[PDB]
Amino acid sequence: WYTVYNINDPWDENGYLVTSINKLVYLGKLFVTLNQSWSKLEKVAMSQIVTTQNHLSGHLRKNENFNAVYSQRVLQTPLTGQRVES
Amino acid sequence: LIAVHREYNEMQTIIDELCSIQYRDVLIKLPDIVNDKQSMYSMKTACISLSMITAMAPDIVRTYIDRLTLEDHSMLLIKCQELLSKRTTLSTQRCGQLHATDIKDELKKIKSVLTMIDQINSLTNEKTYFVVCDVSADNRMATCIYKN
Repeated sequence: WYTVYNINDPWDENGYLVTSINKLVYLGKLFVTLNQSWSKLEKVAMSQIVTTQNHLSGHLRKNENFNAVYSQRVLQTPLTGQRVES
Repeated sequence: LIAVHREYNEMQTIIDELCSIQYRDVLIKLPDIVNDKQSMYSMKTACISLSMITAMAPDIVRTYIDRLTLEDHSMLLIKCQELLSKRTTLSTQRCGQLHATDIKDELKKIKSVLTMIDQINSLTNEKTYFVVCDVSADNRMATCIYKN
């Protein structure tokens, strides 16, 4: 949930030029900030899911029932963040 | 321009003050102007050019009045302050005072303002027929080097 602030129109030191340059700087910083924060959170979520798969699988590995090994295979399917919805 | 403003005795109150002029200690006057429409065409083009001077006047110029009133101060300057105080029938103040390198547009506008001024001058200006070089001591005959 992000909001672009605004450039106050009545007061400015130079006009169209410096307000465009300040808008360009603020928008480039906002763009790279939001993309880095998104990539940070997606890398966090994928790291935690790949971490919990191993601790899940090692504890489910021992038993030999068919429902057990089917749960092992379903929960040992590999995941990417683009494969996670299905 | 004033006899367009149709009046009774105000035409007279204007004319008797106006017409008698003094140049080089000499009083002259020109009577009986029936104010035909032939002056109205020569006045319409002055009206056109004043409209265009207004519309193409830059932001530096009307600012330059107020800025020089704040920087310098003079009685002579005051006379112009008295005209701008006596008529305030426009009052449309502009927004920006930054002048952030609009300088080619400023040149273009100032060239236009000067050219409209040249048009009004070409109205009011009559052709030089003679150029004096040598004058008699009587101021009765004088030599010129130019014939229309």
